Amino acid sequence: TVGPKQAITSEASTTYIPSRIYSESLLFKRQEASLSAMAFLFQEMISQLHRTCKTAGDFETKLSDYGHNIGIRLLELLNFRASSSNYITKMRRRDLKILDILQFIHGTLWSYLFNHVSDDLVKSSERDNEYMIVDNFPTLTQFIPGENVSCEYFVCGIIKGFLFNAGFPCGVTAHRMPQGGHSQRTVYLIQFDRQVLDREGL
Amino acid sequence: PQYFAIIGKKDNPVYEIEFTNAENPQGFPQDLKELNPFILHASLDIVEDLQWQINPTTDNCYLGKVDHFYGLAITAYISYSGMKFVMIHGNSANSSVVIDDNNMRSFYQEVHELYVKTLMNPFYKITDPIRSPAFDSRVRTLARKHL
Amino acid sequence: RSLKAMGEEIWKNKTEKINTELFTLTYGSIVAQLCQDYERDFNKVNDHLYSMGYNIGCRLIEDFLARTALPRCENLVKTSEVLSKCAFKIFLNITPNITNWSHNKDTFSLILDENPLADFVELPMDAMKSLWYSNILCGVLKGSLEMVQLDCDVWFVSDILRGDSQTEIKVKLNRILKDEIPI
Amino acid sequence: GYDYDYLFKIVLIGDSGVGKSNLLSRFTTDEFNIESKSTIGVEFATRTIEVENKKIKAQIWDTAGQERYRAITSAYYRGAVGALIVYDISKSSSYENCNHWLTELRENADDNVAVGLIGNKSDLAHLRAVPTDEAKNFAMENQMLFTETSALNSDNVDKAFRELIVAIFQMVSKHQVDLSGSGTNNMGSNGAPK
Amino acid sequence: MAIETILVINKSGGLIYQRNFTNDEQKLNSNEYLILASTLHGVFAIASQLTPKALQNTIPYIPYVGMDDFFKEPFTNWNKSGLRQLCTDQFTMFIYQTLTGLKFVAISSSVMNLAIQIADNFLRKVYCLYSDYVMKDPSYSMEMPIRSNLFDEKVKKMVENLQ
Amino acid sequence: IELLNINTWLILQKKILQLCIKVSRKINDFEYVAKFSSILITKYTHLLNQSEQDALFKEYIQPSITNESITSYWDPFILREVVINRILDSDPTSNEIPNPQEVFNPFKAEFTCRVQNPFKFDFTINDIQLDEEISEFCEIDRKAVSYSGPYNVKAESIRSITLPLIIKKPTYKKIYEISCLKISILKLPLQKFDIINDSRRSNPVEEEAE
Repeated sequence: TVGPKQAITSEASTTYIPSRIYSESLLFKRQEASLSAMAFLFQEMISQLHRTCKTAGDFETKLSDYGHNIGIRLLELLNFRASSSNYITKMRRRDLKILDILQFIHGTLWSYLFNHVSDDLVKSSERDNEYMIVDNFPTLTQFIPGENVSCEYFVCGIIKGFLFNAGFPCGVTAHRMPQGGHSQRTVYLIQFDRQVLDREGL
Repeated sequence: PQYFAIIGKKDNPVYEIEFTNAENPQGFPQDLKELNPFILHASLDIVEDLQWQINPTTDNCYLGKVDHFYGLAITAYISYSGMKFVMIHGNSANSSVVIDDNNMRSFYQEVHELYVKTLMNPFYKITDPIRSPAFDSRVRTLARKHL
Repeated sequence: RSLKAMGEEIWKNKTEKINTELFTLTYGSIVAQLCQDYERDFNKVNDHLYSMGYNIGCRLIEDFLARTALPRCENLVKTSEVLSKCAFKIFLNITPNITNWSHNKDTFSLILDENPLADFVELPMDAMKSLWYSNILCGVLKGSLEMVQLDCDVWFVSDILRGDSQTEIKVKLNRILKDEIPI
Repeated sequence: GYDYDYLFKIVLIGDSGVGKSNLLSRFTTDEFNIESKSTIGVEFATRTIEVENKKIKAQIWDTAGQERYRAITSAYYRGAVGALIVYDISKSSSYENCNHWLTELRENADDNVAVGLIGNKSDLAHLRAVPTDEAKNFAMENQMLFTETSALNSDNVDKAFRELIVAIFQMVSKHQVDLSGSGTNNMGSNGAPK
Repeated sequence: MAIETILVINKSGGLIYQRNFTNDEQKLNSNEYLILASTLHGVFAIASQLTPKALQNTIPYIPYVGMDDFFKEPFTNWNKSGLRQLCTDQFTMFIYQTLTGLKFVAISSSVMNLAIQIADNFLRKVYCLYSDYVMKDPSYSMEMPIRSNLFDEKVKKMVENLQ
Repeated sequence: IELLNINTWLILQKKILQLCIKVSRKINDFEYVAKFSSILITKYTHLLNQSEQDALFKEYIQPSITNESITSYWDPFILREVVINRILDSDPTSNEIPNPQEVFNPFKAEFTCRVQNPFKFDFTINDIQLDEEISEFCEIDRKAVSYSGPYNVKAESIRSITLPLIIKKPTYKKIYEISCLKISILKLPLQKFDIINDSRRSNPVEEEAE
């Protein structure tokens, strides 16, 4: 009963100091876990989404929604704790060019979820509006056997909801290019839409 | 009087407040009913126009007095997801946000910390208002102590 | 030497390491969608988190028994010693202690100090009576201990997400059933 | 190679001399290289059918009763998912303990099994020790598939196996969706910038 | 010591995995392996029940098999009244029961007590790859043959690192 | 009304088309004051008070009521369910109508009504007072209709509609389904005011002449 959408509550300033009900904290406090306890919950994502899905494509694009609802949380956290609350800072750049947020995702999102920075970030040289991001080892899909890459898409929805809430409407698609002795190399191609494309030209 | 609002992605509001001095207790006399949301929704657009400008009309988070209309200035803050913290200031004479410009930058950062703290609840979707009794005390103690 | 000091050697080297904030976020996404597609029927999502968690523990007991090579536990106080110092210390990073056995050592309780699955959660008001958020552990500890043929039954009783005093889990074990022919 | 998808184990249980082994040889692959029965007890036979575009491999373990192996048989029903109590209509004392076999097999087999009941040697129909309608009724309030086998015609027993593997299939039919693997793009010359 | 064939049988008789390593011959048709695996489960049951006037400590070590490794410390076994090792002229068969009931069978083409010590420190290192690469597999249901293709060339590297 | 996507924020959408109602009043256009009074039904859920400008908006409704057809009953969410419970006459006459192989796998309403009377119940969605209805009856069906219609409905409540008193003729027993009836809410008889969340069927057959 604070913001109803029926009205704007009109309340006078400089009232009393009220009681304190719930107080949280926001710094990182780098607390670890075991990769088995992650991979068990990832296979319990997939062991229900195999059950309540009829074809492949809607399984793809509702495994992606779980990653969407981690990406739109994580975008507001990572810049805000990288620019550093009551230890008052000077805030971050709020990046607004497509190869200034790709450097941020490439060097900080993958260094946040995973221990290492992702290795390469490859422009599609022979055309425009495709932007590859690769690694050498997807450490969440690494217990899936076979070759079909539907089980990839929980990480790629983390990418897509990172950009869709950043003002950059895109669409990701993952593929597998087994280059060299890295048999699981697993490119994602970020593929921005047409209606964004004029705006960074002007 | 002061009007403060958090405007969402589709321009749908998620927090909506006014707070004002006790000299004029019924604040914003015949503007709060009929101009005060219109000037907010009308002057979202220059804040939206300023989100893709590198230099204004090397921080790009705080924005100054972006509009001045009948002697009411508004101030803005474009967060990382794009929720914009626009706030209308009203007075008797020509109000100055320049006396609080060093101050209330740490009012926008200290409400953006509260928005990040209420984003992390996984039950909280986007495009629904903040029905939080904790949020009101957490914003009005900040409004009382730091104006 | 013992079970208190043995598990942090396993925690020290050769345990592949991930954060816990991604673990909280990817649990929270599951339970938010399970709320939204069951139309807030909160005694159904406790059933569904139970049936999800029961199929974790049958896969998890082989990973725990391959990572450390325990014998079978001789009494139910030392099952609780394993579940204190070497179950949640290896897989999670938490040591929830034991209080309040029964009048004959039939039940016990498990005070869980900090939860690595609810770091941010403030659950809604219609879920404030009919939902237990970290029910997934009560699918796991029913599951894995059933594969050791300790037919226990495990519920929540109170938790801090409701706004109550403390998170504790009451275990009541009935029979040892039967086990593979060699012992 | 091997290339089947699931593998079920199905016990054949009954009294001795009710005719289970001669029933087993006629309808399924048999005498491959199995050493024999009684040397270790409980001979194993295999049958390969397909259901719902999945390949099913079924192993049939005809339990042997000699009193000496009674302790051994208990351990052999561990993990047993499909079951078949066989009784003969000529003799009558097998039906007195057919219920006992059902009780012992509801114990320590799985969480849930699918037990069939089959009347061997209906070639001696005139010598009917027990009426078929009573055994049909006793199958009806015990959720059991019920069959009458001539032992000279294999069509009935073969039909029973196909339907039993159907009912035990849907019981364990794990949901599957697709393994198509057709999504390919991105063949460039890599103007990378890290 | 040496291993020439991995056989992994279930907790309910019939097998879920076998891969002859460099056997270069197929003496048994694939179907026979099922009746062999059920025969080993049966004689593993029978070797419990006969035991003479006994009714009365299996502590291996770390020999660095496979070249960080999987474990460091002496441990215990879990089966006492049960079959453990067959010994013949051409081969020698080891077997290893887990606590949950999942027996691992290793046929060995190197013949003639220390072979137990080097054997079970390999048969626990195949158990760790089982629990790491087959348990975390949502396409793998329980009670089904091991149709994963990552489990083959995760164990092939360790056995050619042995021999 | 094109600048806001009306056919988001809500308070301004209410305030702009309240201004549109007042300008179309001062112009005395009728078809737009009917149209915007009818397109306020997307927003009576939130944003309104309990019968202050619901009644001061009913004084804009009722001029469009007393004109020709310019409103035609905005909301098709009226009757939660209809129950055709035959009352108890007598239990003297219910008057009804009429191993070799063979493997067995355990694993693998309509009424015939008589001379009695049904029930109806419904609700109004919003706190405009004293909404009135007359003459509800069936659609393309047989004689099985009601007679008398003196009813109003209150502010918010889910109200009974007593005394429907059905009279039917006997047919053949061809099984058809009804869903809803032709209900006139203080004006002309509008169409099939269907039921929420499901069609929420009913299944009659013939009257028994036996």
